[PDB]
Amino acid sequence: SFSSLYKTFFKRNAVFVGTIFAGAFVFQTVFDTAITSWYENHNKGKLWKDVKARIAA
Amino acid sequence: MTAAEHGLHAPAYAWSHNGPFETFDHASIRRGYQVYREVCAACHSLDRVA
Amino acid sequence: TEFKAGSAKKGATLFKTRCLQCHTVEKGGPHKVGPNLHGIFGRHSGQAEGYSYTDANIKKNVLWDENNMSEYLTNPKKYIPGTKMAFGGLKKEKDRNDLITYLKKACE
Amino acid sequence: EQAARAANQGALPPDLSLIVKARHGGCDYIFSLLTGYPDEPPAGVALPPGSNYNPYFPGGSIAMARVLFDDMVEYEDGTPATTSQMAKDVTTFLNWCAE
Amino acid sequence: VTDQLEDLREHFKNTEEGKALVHHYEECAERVKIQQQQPGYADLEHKEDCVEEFFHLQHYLDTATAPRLFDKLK
Ligand code: HEM
Ligand code: HEM
Ligand SMILES: OC[C@H]1O[C@@](CO)(O[C@H]2O[C@H](CO)[C@@H](O)[C@H](O)[C@H]2O)[C@@H](O)[C@@H]1O
Repeated sequence: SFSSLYKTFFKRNAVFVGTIFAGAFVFQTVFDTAITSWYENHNKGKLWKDVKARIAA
Repeated sequence: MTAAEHGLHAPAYAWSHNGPFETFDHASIRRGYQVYREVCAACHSLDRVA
Repeated sequence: TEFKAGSAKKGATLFKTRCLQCHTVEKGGPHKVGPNLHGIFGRHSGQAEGYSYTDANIKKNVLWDENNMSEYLTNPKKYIPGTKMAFGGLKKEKDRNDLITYLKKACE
Repeated sequence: EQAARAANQGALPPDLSLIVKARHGGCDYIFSLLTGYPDEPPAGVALPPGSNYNPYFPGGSIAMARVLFDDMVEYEDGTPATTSQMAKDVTTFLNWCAE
Repeated sequence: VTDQLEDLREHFKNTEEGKALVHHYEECAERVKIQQQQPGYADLEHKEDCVEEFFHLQHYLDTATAPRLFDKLK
């Protein structure tokens, strides 16, 4: 949160509701994908997907 | 309460699903079903599992 | 002719830990989860008086001998499908041979 | 229930769908129970006819006998079916059944 | 391949602490074996057992085998 960086996008105004709501939509998507990828990778080998693959014979 | 009455304390094994970030080991679940079917099922029901 | 005589001592331990929970061997012994096994050899399946067998066991009508006993103990429900007997099975032939050896002696 | 008890000398084997959450100790208790049957009870302990000794069970006298023995099951994936391996696997399956 | 828990338990029964504990249980067992041979044992109401000694032994074994067992399993 650098003053100059904030000012380039919002010019001394607080973030408006419309932008907050719009930003919440994007966050929801990116965050979920990020968490899911981290979680599945952390448990690699234990998941059904990994076990189903192992059963190739 | 005597030790016998209470029962021996069960020690802590390192289950791979222990811990906030850990899922179950699904290969172990699969194998466990086989043990249930071939051994436990003769006397034990699993009524709430569809 | 697959059955080979083994150690009756080792067979007694197998009976204690694997069969005693549901069976008794002494003459005139009481029935439990399974019927008393005294006089089982040379007799047909499902004939011990006082015990309620399944139709699957009775209809099997197996004249019990050392060899079919060996095949039965390997996997009970495969030999007599529809039987109440809940047993894990003795995969090793040495275990069967020893267990049967003890059983033969127990009802002589 | 009548048939159940008749097949277990009067005792009723509980449904296992929630056993892991229905016992203090959870997976540890279930596992320790299945692998905790000694060959003989401690000296001076009179075991009620039909009972089995297991230190992890309150009172030490349990109507269930040891049921897991080495290699009694042939694992599809090749895993050696030892008593502890089977106990570990079935307990994990039961934890999933409960949760 | 023998049972991994059995192996670990056998190993720890052999440590110094494991041997002292088995000794204490075995000593109690012998003492109880003698009491039973005595006349009128069935009528005492204060019969000694070795559950406590067995528990001390098992607790020690569990403390050592519990954190090690799963590394040996699949
Ligand atoms: C590996 C397969 C099995 C599992 C996982 C299992 C698990 C359990 C558990 C967790 C209990 C509850 C003990 C408690 O109240 O704390 C129990 C009780 C019991 N089980 Fe099993 N069991 C298995 C196989 C069997 C078999 C094959 C039989 C029948 C031959 C059997 C008969 C019983 C009985 C009679 C009880 C009641 C014990 C009592 O309340 O005194 N179980 N079992
Ligand atoms: C290796 C150990 C065992 C041996 C040698 C053994 C042997 C036998 C034999 C030869 C029979 C046939 C009886 C007849 O036709 O008269 C039988 C029946 C039976 N056994 Fe076992 N048994 C063993 C363990 C068990 C166990 C652990 C249980 C209880 C959980 C059990 C439950 C029964 C029952 C319920 C029957 C009646 C079968 C039916 O009516 O369908 N047995 N057993
Ligand atoms: O009801 C089981 C029946 O088995 C016996 C056989 O001696 O008990 C032995 O085997 C059990 C199976 O694990 C043990 O729990 C028990 O401690 C051991 O003595 C009978 O005593 C018992 O009634």
